[PDB]
Amino acid sequence: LFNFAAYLFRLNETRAGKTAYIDDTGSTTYGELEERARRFASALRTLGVHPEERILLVMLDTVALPVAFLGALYAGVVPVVANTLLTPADYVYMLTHSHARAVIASGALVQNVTQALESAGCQLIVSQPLAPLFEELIDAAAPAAKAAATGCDDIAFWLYSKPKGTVHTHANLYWTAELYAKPILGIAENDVVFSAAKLFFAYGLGNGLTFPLSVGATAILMAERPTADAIFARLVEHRPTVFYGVPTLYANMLVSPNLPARADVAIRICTSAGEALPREIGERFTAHFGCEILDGIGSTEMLHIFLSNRAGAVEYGTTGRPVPGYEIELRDEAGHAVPDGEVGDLYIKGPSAAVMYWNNREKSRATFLGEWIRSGDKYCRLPNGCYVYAGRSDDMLKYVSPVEVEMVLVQHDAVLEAAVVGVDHGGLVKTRAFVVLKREFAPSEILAEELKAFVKDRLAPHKYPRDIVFVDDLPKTATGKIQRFKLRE
Repeated sequence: LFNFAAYLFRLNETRAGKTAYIDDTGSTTYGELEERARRFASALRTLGVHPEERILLVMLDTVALPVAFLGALYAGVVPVVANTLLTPADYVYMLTHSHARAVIASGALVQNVTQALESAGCQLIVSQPLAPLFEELIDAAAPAAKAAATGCDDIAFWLYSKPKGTVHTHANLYWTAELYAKPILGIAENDVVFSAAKLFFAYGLGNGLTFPLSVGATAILMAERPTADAIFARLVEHRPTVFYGVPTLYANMLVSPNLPARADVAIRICTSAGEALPREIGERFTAHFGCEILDGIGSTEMLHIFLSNRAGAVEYGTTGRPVPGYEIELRDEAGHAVPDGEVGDLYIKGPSAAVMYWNNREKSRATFLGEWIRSGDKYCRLPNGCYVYAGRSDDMLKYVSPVEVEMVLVQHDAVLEAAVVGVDHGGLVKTRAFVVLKREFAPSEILAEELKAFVKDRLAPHKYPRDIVFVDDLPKTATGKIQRFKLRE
């Protein structure tokens, strides 16, 4: 009745010859994407992996990953798409928790994944971007004749949110393309899209797979780490019309001596998620490039963006409005309504909500509240209806939004990026700002004092940071999120 891979294959039957993917080694057409995926569905059956059993993907951003993911979906096998920058012990946990029957690993990750497997019938398959080779297994297979007999509400894949196995359906993919990508982003057949966010991050999964494939667009994939220069290369070479980033990437792009000219690129719309986008970055980016960045929030639990700025109605500094098809509510600790201007807990209702966390009743019952998901984010609503992010519940200072303070700090000309956390020095919690300075500025007690004064002049007295620590970089997840817990510890 419904299989997301089979659905895409049918959608794109008329454009078999159009390039679907460009990556570091070449181009792959829609025809080839379907062929190689359906052959991989056969290879899985031949390897003994049944429908509903999980495979673990530890794969770089190459056409192999969408082949593996879509080939698994067509087989009814449940791919679990993993972060590629984790430790062997991290992978041990994912292998054991997922009960993965096979793990497909990029050549560069083979050592970590092999080590993980040795601490334990999971089979290793190796993708080149002695174990069986992914490409060889697919070559040896015939394309599977029919998709598994799945429906809209059948479990299709997991992403990790110990990490929590976040369980998604076939329909959840479809809803993200239908509610967010088409209406908000305006993604179209003739687009060429490029996500700096990797396919293992929910954000990147939609950006570089769900969305372009849903409309017959072309997607650019990149295996290497997303530095400003690596990003610039694909922006210029393949002239994508859509680029998807995160605030730390935009910040560092803007200060690069290598920043491409307006005429060197073709971007018509950009997105940003993960952390909130500072007003000045959006303004300066649009001044230089001519296109807007749409700041949006999504989550692994909601599979993509559910609250976003809209093209032509950008309110830089806010997360915009609910994406139509999604409802959001703010509640206080007691579950009562939140007056505008106050910070409350975000709850989300929409049709892309995950089913559960796998093998975890306590966290599932605390998060998946029937029609509503408890997000873990803190939000405020303005007079004009726009939502403003206060930070994660865990990062709140005590009553103070770390984000409100960070957004003020980065307005100072010396500051490239900032994180604001509460640090307990026995046994008093003090507000501390960690500041990355622009290259033209040197760290000093004078400058630290100037920055404190800068914030004190702009916010209520209980908000300004008590210490400023100058750092070369902030600690960040692979995904570009700031690890404020590290700064606290």
